[PDB]
Amino acid sequence: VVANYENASMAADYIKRVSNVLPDIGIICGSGLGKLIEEIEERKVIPYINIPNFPKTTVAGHVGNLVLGSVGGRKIVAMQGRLHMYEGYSNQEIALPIRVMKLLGVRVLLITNLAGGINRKLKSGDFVLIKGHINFPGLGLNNVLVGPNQDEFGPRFPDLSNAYDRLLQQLALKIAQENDFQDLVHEGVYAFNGGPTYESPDESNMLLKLGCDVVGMSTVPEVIIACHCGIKVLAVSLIANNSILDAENDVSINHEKVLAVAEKRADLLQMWFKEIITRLP
Amino acid sequence: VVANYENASMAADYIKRVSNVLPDIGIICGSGLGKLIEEIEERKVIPYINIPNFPKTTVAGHVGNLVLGSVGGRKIVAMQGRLHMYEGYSNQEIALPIRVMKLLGVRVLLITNLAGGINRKLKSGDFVLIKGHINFPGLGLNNVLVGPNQDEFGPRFPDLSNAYDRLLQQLALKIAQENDFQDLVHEGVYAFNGGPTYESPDESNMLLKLGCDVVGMSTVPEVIIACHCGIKVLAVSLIANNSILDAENDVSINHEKVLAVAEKRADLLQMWFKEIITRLP
Amino acid sequence: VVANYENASMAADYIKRVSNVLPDIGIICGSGLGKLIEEIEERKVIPYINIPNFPKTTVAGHVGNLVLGSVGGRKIVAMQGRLHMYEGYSNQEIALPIRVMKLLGVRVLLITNLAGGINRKLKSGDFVLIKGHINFPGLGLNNVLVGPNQDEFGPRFPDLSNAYDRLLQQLALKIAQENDFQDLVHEGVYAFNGGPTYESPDESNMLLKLGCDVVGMSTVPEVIIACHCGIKVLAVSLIANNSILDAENDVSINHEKVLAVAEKRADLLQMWFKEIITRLP
Ligand SMILES: Clc1ccc(C2=CSC3=NCCN23)cc1
Ligand SMILES: Clc1ccc(C2=CSC3=NCCN23)cc1
Ligand SMILES: Clc1ccc(C2=CSC3=NCCN23)cc1
Repeated sequence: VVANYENASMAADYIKRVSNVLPDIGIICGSGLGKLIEEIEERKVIPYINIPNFPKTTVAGHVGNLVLGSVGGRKIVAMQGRLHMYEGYSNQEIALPIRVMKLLGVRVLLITNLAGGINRKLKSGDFVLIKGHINFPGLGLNNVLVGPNQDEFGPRFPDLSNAYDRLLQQLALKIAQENDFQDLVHEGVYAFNGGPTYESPDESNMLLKLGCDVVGMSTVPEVIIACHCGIKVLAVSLIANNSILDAENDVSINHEKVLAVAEKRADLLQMWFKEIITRLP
Repeated sequence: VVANYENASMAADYIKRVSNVLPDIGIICGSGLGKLIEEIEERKVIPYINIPNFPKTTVAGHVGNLVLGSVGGRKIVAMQGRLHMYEGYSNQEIALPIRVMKLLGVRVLLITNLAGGINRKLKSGDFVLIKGHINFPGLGLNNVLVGPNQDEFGPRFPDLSNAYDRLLQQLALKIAQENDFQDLVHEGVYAFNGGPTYESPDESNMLLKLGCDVVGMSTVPEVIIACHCGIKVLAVSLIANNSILDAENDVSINHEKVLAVAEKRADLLQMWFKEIITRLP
Repeated sequence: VVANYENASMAADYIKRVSNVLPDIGIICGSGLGKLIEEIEERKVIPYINIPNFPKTTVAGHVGNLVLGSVGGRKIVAMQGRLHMYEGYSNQEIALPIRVMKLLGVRVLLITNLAGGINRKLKSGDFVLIKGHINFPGLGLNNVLVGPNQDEFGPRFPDLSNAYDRLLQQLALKIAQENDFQDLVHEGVYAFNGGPTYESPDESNMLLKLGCDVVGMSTVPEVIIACHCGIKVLAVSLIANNSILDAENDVSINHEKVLAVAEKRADLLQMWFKEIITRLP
């Protein structure tokens, strides 16, 4: 199924019939970072399998729901169960849920992910406000927009220079300062590694030479689809490890260590994003 | 349809029956840079849709013609309507028209494109004679030659060290000096960004570190297919903007600004390439 | 056909019925470097076309056999006729023979390849023990593991930091010292160029900046599939040329020069790997 105007419209019509919520804000949460979705007020849960034209996610399994409701007095829509390109999903499958958000009225998209640290200042448990990216799949002819352009949504050749909104970054930092955890918050450039193997030690050393601060396997495809159709983005990485220190010391990484860092920071991240939602313009 | 010897032969046979021209020179022109095609003498226009085994271009639409005729007393064939890989065309679709040129007798291919400047010496409106390239799709398993080798056309493992002919570069520069616009002409290395998003600010900074002078979304696939089958190439970029200055100043880019630069330089480029065609060995 | 547990099991069952060999060691040899396979004792030759679920290799042609038998008193299985991703084989086709090795009992995989030298210390005819890699296809969403994870074989997110076993590297070096050819043996980082074009002169200069020692078009996909399922790896490059010197001097390369270097070093490499097999733990 193509992520075109007709197919996105059919999905949006179903959601409006079931939900009664017109959301202004969309959220996509990283693994182990989804507690906020469970606290959405007056919520409505819509399994992806119920929605016309949503991608099929049964080969990978696990949860897959849209959740609509209220947080801090604002109307929101969340993806619970994220689609990643290393799983084999196509460009069209990644893009269709974001374009449905657009048709439902979303103007701001908030995103979190787990990432490896490249900048020497970064420690396990730190946060990075993403200010730009290096898209290795895009340079190499696997951009999420390869294919015919869907002109109803945006232009053939988008400019990404303002993909990461400056004022949203400033608001996130302001809340951290108000609550005395600004020492955990950095800004940086995110490198997209298609995955699913972690960056090798010598790949990490290369990324340090090229001016990357963090590296991960998500986020950039959704940012590009949002920017193409005029949705503002805030994206925050939680640092699982420093890959440069690990390379210099011959130390390993695994999904278990990543998820333990996620559990340590989950409650703070939930509170931070609730406050951002409450206050964003 | 595969870009093999039998399929290219059927297309070439049709063209020879309709056209009566055996061309020595092929041209592919960048967007807004096609005026020369409209001045071809004794011309014959052959829509792609009429030619056996030519790729289907109706999803993207717009013009798609082969034009044969004379320029400066030389016999030429032009592609009017270029195929780009960010549109979703396959390796085989890009390659078949160049291999048909080979079977028609083409020995030299002249190419223009619009590009972003990375080298700090480059200004909007400058020209760059391409002397080499950095092929990010090729390094990343999306080379135009991935697939079975078509042995009738060239070798399994081509060498690209002489893909950009030195004497053709010298002749282009000589004509610029004769007519007092050599101050606009540079030489440089072209980075292939698969696209269709413009290079991000942080991607531009990376390309500066890696020794690239210009960046764009075309040209390298056609150069590789031509080199594989023994066709000499001259490739010239028109600089739409300096992406490094734009990153340092927080300034944006769009297809409209690009096309305005193309209109400013269109007549000079037409005259330059007419003179190159007249004089090349 | 997917490289899953059921499909690999059917292939392994056929091989055990025909062969009577349970191998501990697997080998994959570079082009012109396969003499050792011809010296396997008490050997059994099984064409790929005879084995359930093995990939179809008739479009490319040439040899394609599994060979089982004894070398130096150890039980081995060799791939005679290597599958390369520049030929158009999919992720699943590359992976299935390595996963069949796993099910047959292989614990160690030995690999050779032909490569271009980037480090200035490297000369034609030198050997490089690979200690790490830079996987441009992997960074760019063409990793061999893109797709559903086959959980019976390994984890969703593998760590590659110990993909190249340290003790196997030490043993290879020890044998070279015992026989007075250690002056030919280096260690280094391997860059994977998807191919099939040789690295361009300006790509070679980029790889020098990024800390690569050698560049080639194979090996990394098989290393990743082996590491994912717990097989230890030794990988050795034979240097055909120095691509940096060739770029500075305007000198070319071709498959013929590569194969002449292979013929010069073939007998030494056969003797070296026979001794490694005899002595590895
Ligand atoms: Cl991350 C964060 C965000 C907000 C607070 C806070 C201090 S007072 C108060 N009334 C409701 C929220 N709130 C603390 C931490
Ligand atoms: Cl780009 C260019 C190329 C040629 C000329 C020129 C000066 S005299 C003359 N007779 C015909 C062409 N021609 C000027 C500019
Ligand atoms: Cl590459 C290599 C490997 C081994 C030797 C060697 C010296 S004595 C001896 N008995 C059998 C093998 N062998 C020489 C060269």
